Amino acid sequence: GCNSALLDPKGQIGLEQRSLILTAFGLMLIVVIPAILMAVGFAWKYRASNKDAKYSPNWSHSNKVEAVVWTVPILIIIFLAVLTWKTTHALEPSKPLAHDEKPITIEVVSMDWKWFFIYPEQGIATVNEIAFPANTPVYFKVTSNSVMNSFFIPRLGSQIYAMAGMQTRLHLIANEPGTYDGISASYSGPGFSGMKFKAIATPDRAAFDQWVAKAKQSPNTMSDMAAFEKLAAPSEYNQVEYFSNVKPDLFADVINKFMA
Amino acid sequence: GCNSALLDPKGQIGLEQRSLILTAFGLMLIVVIPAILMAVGFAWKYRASNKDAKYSPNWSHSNKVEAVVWTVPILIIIFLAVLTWKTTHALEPSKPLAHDEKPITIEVVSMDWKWFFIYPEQGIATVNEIAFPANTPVYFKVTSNSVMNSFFIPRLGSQIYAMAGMQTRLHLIANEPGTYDGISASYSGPGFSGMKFKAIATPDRAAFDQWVAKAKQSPNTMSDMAAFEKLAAPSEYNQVEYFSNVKPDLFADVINKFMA
Amino acid sequence: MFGKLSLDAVPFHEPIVMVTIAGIILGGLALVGLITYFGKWTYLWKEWLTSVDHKRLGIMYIIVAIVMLLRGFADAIMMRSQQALASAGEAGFLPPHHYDQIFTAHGVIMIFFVAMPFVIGLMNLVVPLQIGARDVAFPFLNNLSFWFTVVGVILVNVSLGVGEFAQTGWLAYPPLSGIEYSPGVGVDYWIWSLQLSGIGTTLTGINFFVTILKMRAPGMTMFKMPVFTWASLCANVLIIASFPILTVTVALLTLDRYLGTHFFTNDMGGNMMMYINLIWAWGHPEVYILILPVFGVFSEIAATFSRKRLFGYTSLVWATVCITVLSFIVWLHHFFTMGAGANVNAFFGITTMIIAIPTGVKIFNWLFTMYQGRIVFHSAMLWTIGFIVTFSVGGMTGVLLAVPGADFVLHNSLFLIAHFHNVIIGGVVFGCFAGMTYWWPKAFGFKLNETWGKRAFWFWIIGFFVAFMPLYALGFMGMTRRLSQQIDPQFHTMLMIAASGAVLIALGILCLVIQMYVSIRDRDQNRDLTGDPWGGRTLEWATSSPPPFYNFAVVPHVHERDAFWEMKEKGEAYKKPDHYEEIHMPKNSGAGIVIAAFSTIFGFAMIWHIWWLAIVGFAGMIITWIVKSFDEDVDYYVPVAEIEKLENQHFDEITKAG
Amino acid sequence: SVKTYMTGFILSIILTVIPFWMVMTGAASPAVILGTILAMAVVQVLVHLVCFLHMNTKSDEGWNMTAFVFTVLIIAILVVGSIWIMWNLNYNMMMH
Amino acid sequence: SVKTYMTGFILSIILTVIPFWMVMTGAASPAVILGTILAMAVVQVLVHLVCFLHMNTKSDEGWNMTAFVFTVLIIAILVVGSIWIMWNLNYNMMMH
Amino acid sequence: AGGTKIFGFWIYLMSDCILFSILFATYAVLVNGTAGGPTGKDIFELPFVLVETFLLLFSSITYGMAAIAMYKNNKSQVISWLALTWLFGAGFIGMEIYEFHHLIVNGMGPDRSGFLSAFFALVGTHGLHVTSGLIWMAVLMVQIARRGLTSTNRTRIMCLSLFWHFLDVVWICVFTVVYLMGAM
Amino acid sequence: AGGTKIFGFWIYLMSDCILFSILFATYAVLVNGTAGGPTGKDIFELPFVLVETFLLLFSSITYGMAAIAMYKNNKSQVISWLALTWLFGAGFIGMEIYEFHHLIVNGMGPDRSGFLSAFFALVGTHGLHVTSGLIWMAVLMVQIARRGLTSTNRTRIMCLSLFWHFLDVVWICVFTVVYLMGAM
Ligand code: HEO
Ligand code: HEM
Ligand SMILES: [Cu+2]
Repeated sequence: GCNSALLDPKGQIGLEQRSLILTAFGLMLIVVIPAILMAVGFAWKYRASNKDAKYSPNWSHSNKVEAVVWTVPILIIIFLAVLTWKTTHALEPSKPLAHDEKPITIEVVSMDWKWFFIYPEQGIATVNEIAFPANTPVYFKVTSNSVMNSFFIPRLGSQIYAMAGMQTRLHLIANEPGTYDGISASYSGPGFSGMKFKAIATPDRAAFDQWVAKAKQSPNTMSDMAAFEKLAAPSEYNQVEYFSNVKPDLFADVINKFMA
Repeated sequence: GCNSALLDPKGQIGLEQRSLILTAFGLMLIVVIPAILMAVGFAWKYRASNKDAKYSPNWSHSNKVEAVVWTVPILIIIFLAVLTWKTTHALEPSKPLAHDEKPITIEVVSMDWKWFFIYPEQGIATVNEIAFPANTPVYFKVTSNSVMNSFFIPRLGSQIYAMAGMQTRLHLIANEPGTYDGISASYSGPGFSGMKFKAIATPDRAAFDQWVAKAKQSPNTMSDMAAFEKLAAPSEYNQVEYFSNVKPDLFADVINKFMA
Repeated sequence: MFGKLSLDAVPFHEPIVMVTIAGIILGGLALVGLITYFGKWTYLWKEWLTSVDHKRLGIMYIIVAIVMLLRGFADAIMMRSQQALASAGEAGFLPPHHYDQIFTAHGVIMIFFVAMPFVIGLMNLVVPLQIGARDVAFPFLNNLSFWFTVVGVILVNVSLGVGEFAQTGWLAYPPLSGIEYSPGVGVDYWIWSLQLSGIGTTLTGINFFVTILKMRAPGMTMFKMPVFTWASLCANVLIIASFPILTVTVALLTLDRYLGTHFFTNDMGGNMMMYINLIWAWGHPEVYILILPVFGVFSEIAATFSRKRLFGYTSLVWATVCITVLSFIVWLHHFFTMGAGANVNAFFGITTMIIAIPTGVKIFNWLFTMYQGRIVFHSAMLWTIGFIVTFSVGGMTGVLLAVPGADFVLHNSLFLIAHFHNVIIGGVVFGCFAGMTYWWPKAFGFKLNETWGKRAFWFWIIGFFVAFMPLYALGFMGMTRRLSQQIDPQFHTMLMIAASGAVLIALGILCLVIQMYVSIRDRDQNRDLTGDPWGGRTLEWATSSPPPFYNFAVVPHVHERDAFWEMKEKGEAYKKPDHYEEIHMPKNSGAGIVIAAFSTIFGFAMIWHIWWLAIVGFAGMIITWIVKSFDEDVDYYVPVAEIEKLENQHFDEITKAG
Repeated sequence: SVKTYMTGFILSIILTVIPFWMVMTGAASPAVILGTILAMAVVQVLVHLVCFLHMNTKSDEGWNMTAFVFTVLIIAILVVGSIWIMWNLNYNMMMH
Repeated sequence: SVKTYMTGFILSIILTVIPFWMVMTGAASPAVILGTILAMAVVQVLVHLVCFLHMNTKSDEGWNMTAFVFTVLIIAILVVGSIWIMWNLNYNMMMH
Repeated sequence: AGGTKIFGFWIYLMSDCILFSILFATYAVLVNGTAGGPTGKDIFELPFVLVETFLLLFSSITYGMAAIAMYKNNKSQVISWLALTWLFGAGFIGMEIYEFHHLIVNGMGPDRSGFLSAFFALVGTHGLHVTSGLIWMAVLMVQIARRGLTSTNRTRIMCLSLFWHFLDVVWICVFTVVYLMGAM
Repeated sequence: AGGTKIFGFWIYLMSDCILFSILFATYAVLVNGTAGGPTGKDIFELPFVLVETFLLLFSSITYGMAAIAMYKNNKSQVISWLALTWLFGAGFIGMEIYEFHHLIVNGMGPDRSGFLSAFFALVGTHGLHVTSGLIWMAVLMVQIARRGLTSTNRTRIMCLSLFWHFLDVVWICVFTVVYLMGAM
C-alpha cells in the first residue's frame, strides 16, 4: 500500500525503518527475481516437447556455475548484514533521540484489556489516550500490570513488550501533527482486540498544556494503590478516562508489586 | 628474583600484573610439568636396554589418549583466555584509575637520548626527573619529539610507546613512597642507553609542593619554541634540569609540529 | 667509483673490523689457493656450482648456514663480552656506533641466513626423495633461489668490508631507519639483502608447493605422505602467503629512503605505525616457517628411533594445518604496548593463546610415540628429547608473554629475548643438527662420529640453559634489550653467568666442527653399505647411501603410510627389476650464477647510488633471463646401460653387506 | 568459445559504463553510489574470471579453485585486520 | 580390565575429596575456589568417561566419538546463549 | 545386532545430555531467583552431598565389576555385583527422598521461590533417572536369574552400563554447579 | 609437463594477489594522509581513467582472441592478435606515464604527501606489472616468429594469458577503490 501506515509514516523512526525496508527489498530483488525468471525460462524453453533445445544428460557439475551460485548470495548477505549492524545499533528503542527539545516522560502500565498512561512531570493519568507536542522526543517507560502485552504505534515507529515487574524503554518523535492509532501486538486474552488508543501530536505546546489542564479538571483521582486496583478490575473496551491527582511514585509501586 | 622489580612491585598496576603473571604461571604448570616429567620417564623406563618394559610396535592410535591430549590444553586455554579478557579490559593504560584523590597530569615529551616532563597545572618543566605524592593517581600524556621511544617505570607498572605527533595516555599510582628507576624500552639510537630518570613518590603533598617550589627557583625558562629546539639539540647522558616558566600550551605545539 | 663510495667508506682506524676483514680475506685466499692446488675448479663448476639436482643445493644451503652460524655466534660472543664489561662500570671495547651494527647484523644473519638456509637445505635434501620423485618441479628455479640467497649473504658480509651496516635493529622500524635519522648506507644494505633473499625464498616456496602436490609417487594419497612432507607443504604455503608482505614493506621503506616519499615519515601525513603492522603481518608467519619443518624432522626421528609406528598421524597433520591457518590472525601480539583498544588487544591475545593447543597436541603425540617403543639413545634421539624438554619451557614462557597484562611489563625486556632465543634454540637449531646427523649418510654415504655428536649436544643444551635462564631473571628485574653503555651494576652477576653460558655454547660449536672433521677423516670405516642405517620408515632409505642424480631407477608403487617399512615387512625390499628404461632428466644450467652476479652488482650500485652501474646490472639480469628463455636443449636422456651399472653395483653392495 | 568471451566483453562494458556514469552525475545518495559500484566491481571481477579466464587441462578443477579460495581468505584477513587496527590506533591518539 | 577401573576409582576419589575439603575450609580466594573446582569437575568428568565408560564393539571408534563431540557443541551453544541472553535481558529491565 | 541397539542407546543418552543441559541453564538463570527465602548457603549440607557422591561412585564401581564379571561368563558374580549396585542406588535415592521431605516439611518446598523450584526440578529429574535405572536393574536381575547370560541380556547390561555411568557424570556436574558452588 | 608450469604460475599469481592486497591496505590507511595538498577529488580525471579501462579491456579481449587462434593452430592470427594486444598495452602505459609526468611537473609528485605517495606506489606497481607483461609479449612474439607453435610456446602463452587477465582484474579493483571511489 502506497498510503499504508509503514510505507507512509509520520514519525522519524518510521522514516529510517521504511528506508531500511526499501533498501533490503532492493538488495534481495537482484537475486530473487532472476531465480523465478530462470525457473519459468527453464520450465518453458527446455520442455520435453522442444526438439531444438540442447540435451546434456551427463553434464552434472560445473566449477564456474558453482562459483557464481555461491558468490552472489554471500556478497548480498555481507552488504545487507553491514547495513543490518549499522541500523540495529542506530535504531535501538533503549536509546535517547538526538534533538534540541527535552524529552517528555510517559509511563505505560498495561492493565488487562486496557491501556493506562501516567505523566509524572505533569502529574496526570489517562486511560486509552495520550498527547504530546509535535517535533518533540517522547520517552516511554512501559510495564505490564498483568500478562505480557506489546506497546505499538505503527505510524510513529518501533514497538516493545510490556512484562510484569519489568520497565522497558522506548523513544518516539512525531514530525507531523495529528491523530495516530495505537494497538497491542501481543495476544493477552479475550479482550485483546479491545486494546486500542489514540496518540494526539498537537501542532504546538499550548494545545498540549490545554489538554493537560482539561485532564487536570477530571473529578477522579489516582492517589492510592486501592484506587489503582479498583481500576485494574478485568474490563473490556474501556472508554477514554482522565485522573487529576497521581501518587508521585506509582510506576515504581506497580513494578515493586512483583518485588523486582 | 624474590626481590625483583616486577615480583616485588610498589605500584597498584604492578600488583595486579604480578598476580596475573603468577596465576598464568600456575595454570600453565599443570600441563607443562607433566610433559617434561613424561619425556624423562618414557626416555628412562622404555629404553632399548630394559627387557621387562612392554613392547607395542603396532599400537599406533588411541581414542582415549587422543581425547585426553586434546581436552586439557583446550580447558586451560579457555580459563586463561577468560582471565586474559577480564585483565586486559581492566588493565588498559588508556583508562582512568578509581581513587578519591584527583589525578595529577604529567606531559612526557621524548627528545633524542633524553626525557622531558611538563607539569602544566603547576606550570614547571624537568629533564630526567619527575615527582608526585604517594597514593595519588598520575595521568601521563606521552609523545615523542623524534624517533619512537617507550616510557616505562618497571616497579610502578605498565609501559607505553612515544611516537611523533601522537599523544598516548597512561595511568600509574604508587602505594609506597620512595625513589624508582625509569628507562626507555624502545631502541632510539646510540644514546638510547643514556635515557634514565628517577620517579620520586613523596611521603606527603607538602614534600611535592617543596619540590615544585625548588623547580620554580630555576633561573632557566621554557617560554618559546626556540628555547625548546635549543634544548632538543642531540645530546647524550643529559643531567637532571629544571625550568620555572612554561608556555601554557607547549605539548599541543610539540604535537602540531608534525601537523597531527 | 662514483656515488657515495670513496677511500673513507672503509674503516682504516677501527682495529676490530680490520682484523675481522683480514681473517675473512685470508680465509678466502687460502680456500681459493687449496681449490687451485687440487685443481677441482672444473668439478665444482659442472657438479656443484651449477647443479639443478636438489641434494647438491640442499648440501650447499647446509654449508652456507654453517659458515654464517660462525659469524652470527662471533657477534653473539662480542655483544655478551661488551655487556659483561659494561656491567662492571667499565667503558668496555665496543662503542654504541659498533654495538648497534653488531646486534642488527647478528639478528639479520641468524634469522635470514642461518635458520632458513639450513631448513630449506633439509627440504631440498629429503622432500623429493620422501614423495618418491626424481627431482623438483622447477630445478633451474631452485638453483636461482640458492644463488639469490648467496647474493644476500655476500651483500651482508661485504657491508662490514665497505661502508657500515644498519643501526636500527633487525627489522628497521621506520622513524629511526628513515632518511632523516639514518643518513648512513647500512639501511640500504639491509633493504637490498632482504629484498633479494625474499625473492629467492618466494621462488623456493612456489617450487616446493608445486613439487609436493604434482610430483607424488603413484598410489601415495595425501593422507599417506610422511609427516615431514606435510610440515614442508605447510611451511611453503606460509612462505607463498607471507613473503610478498616483506617484499612490499621493504619496497615502501626504500621508496621513502630514495625518492623522499612520506609512507612512514613522522611528518607530511605519513603513518609510521603502518610499517610495524606490515612487518609483523609478515614477521609472525616467518617463525612458523622456521618451526614447522623441524617438527616434521622430530616426528620422523620419533618414528625411526622408537622402533614403532608414529602415534596420531591424523592428529599431527590436522594440528600442523590448524597452526598454518591460525598463524595469519595473531601478529598484533608483537605490539600490545602500541596503545590499541582493550577489545583489539584482548582478541589478539586470545587468538595467540589458541595456537598453543596444536603444538601441545604434537608434543603429546611424540611423547606417546616414545610410550611403549624401544628407544635407542642416538645423537638424533638425544636432540629430540632435549628439544621436547626445552621447547615445553619456551612455549610456557610464550603463552605467559601472550597475555597483554604480562606483556605490558615483559615487552622488549630480556624476558622476551629469553623467550625467542629459548624457542629458536629448542626447536630450529636442535631440529637442524638432528636432521643433519640423521640424514648425513643420505648426503655423503658415511655416518657422523657419535662421541663428538653427544659431547656437542650436551655442551649446547647445558650452555643454552646457563646462558638464557639468567635472561628470564634480568627481564623480571626490568633490564631492557639493546643496552651497551653504563649498564646498572645490579644486572652484573646474571650477565656474568650468561657470559659463562656463551663460552659453553662456543665449546659445543667447536665440538660440532671437530665431529665433522673426524667424520670426514674416518669415512672409510663408517660407510653406510645397505642404504638403511637406522631402519627408517620412509622411501628415502630405499636408495643407496650416495643417491644417484636420478633418485629412483623405477618410481616406487606405494599402498600404505610407511612405504619402506611395509616393503621390508612384506619381504620385497631389494628386488631386481626385469628391465630398466631411459630416464628423462634436466641438464645443468650456468645462468643462475650469472643472474646472481648481475643482481649483486645491481644491489651494490643501488646501495652506493651508482645509477649507471645499477642500470647495467638490471639490464644484464633481464638480458640473461631473456637469452636463457630462447634455448630449448634444457633436458637429456639417461641410457639403460648407466642405470643398470649403478643398480648392479648397489645390489652387489647389498648382497656382500647382507 | 568466442561466444563466452563476447558475453564477458558485453557484461564488462555494462559493469564499467554504469558506475562511471552514476558517479559523474551524482544520480543517487553517496551510500548507494558506494555500495552499488563495489557490488558491480566484484560482479565485474567475477565476470572477467568466469568468461575471459580459462584453464587448459581443467584437470585440477577441484584444486586450482581451492588455491583461489584460500588466496581470498588470507586477503580478507590481512586487509580488514590492517584497516581495523589502524582505525583503532588513529582513534586512540587524537588530541582528546 | 580391573586395573583401568581401579585407576579411575582412585582418580575420582581424589578429584571429589579435594574440591569438598577446599570449599568447606575456604583455603584460597573465591575466584581460585571456583576455577579449580570447575577444572577438577571437567577432568573428573573426563576421568569417569576415560576409565569406567567402555563401548563393546569399539567398531565405530571414529563415529561414537563424533556423536559425543557434536552433543557438546550444541550444549555449549544452548547453555552459554541462554545465560548471555538472560544476563542482557535482566541488565536492560533494572529500575535505572 | 547388539551394536545397533548400543549405538541407539548412546544417541538416546546424547538426547538426555541435551535434556539435562536445558535444566542446568534454567537453574543457572534462576539461581538468584529466591526472594525473602532460603539461599544456597542456608540449606545445603556439604557432608550429606559428599556421602551421596561417594555412595553413587561405589554404585558405579560395583556395576563396572558386574560388567567385568559378565565378560568373565559368571552368573553368580554378576548377580552379587548387581545386588550391591542396586543397594547403593537405593541408599542414594533414600537420602534424596529424606532431603526433599525435610525441605518440604520445614516450609521450603518448590512453591516457595524460583531458586527452590529450579533446585527441586534438576535434583528431582536426576532422582527419577536413578530410580528408572534401579527398576531396570530389578527387571534385568529377575531376567538373568531365569534366562541366564544370553546375547539380549549382554546387550541390556551394556545399555544399562552406559545409562548408569552417564547418570554418575550428570551427578558430578550437578554437585559441582548446584551444591558445591552454591555453598561457596 | 605444461600442467605443472601453469599450476606454478597460478600459485605465483596468488602470491602477487597478496602483494597487491598489501598495497591496497597501505593506500586505504593513507587515503586521507594528504595535508595542505591535492585530494582525490582535485586531481582525478574520470574520462582519462574510463579511456584507460576500455583500452586495457580491449587488450584483454584481443589476447583472448589470440589464445582462441592458438587453439585453432594458426600462427599469423596469433601474431596479429598479440601485436594488437601489445599496441593497446603500450597505449595504456603511455597514458599512465603522461599522467605521472603531468602530476610531477605540476609539483604534485610522490614527495608531496602520504596520499600522493600511496597513489603513486599502487598505480606504479600496476604500471611495472603491465610493462613486464609487454616485454614478455615482445619476447614471446619474436620467439613464435622463429620457432613456431611448440609445446613450450603454448605453455608460455597460457601463463601470459593468466598474467594478463589477473592484471586486468587488479586494474578493475584499482579504478573501483582509488579513482572512482576517490572522485565520489
Ligand atoms: C622459533 C621461533 C618462534 C616460534 C615458533 C614462536 C611462536 C610463539 N611465540 Fe615467540 N616465537 C618464536 C620466536 C619469536 N617469537 C617472537 C614474538 C613472540 C611474542 C611477541 C613479543 C612481545 O609481546 O613482546 C610472543 C608473545 C611470543 C610467544 C610465542 C607463542 C605463544 C608462540 C606459539 O606460536 C608457539 C609456542 C609453543 C607452545 C605453546 C608449546 C608448549 C606447550 C605445550 C607442551 C602444551 C601446554 C599447553 C598450554 C601452554 C596451553 N613470541 C619473536 C619476535 C622477536 C622480536 O620482537 O624481534 C621471535 C623471534
Ligand atoms: C647461539 C647462541 C645465541 C646467542 C648467545 C645469542 C645472543 C644474542 C644476544 C645477546 C642478543 C641481544 C639481546 C639484547 O638486546 O640484549 C641477540 C639478539 C638477537 N638474536 Fe641472538 N643469539 C644466539 C642465537 C640466535 C639465533 C640462532 C637466532 C635466530 C634464529 C637469533 C636471533 C636473534 C635476534 C632476532 C635478535 C634480536 C636483534 C635485535 O634486537 O635487533 N639468535 N642474540
Ligand atoms: Cu609473534
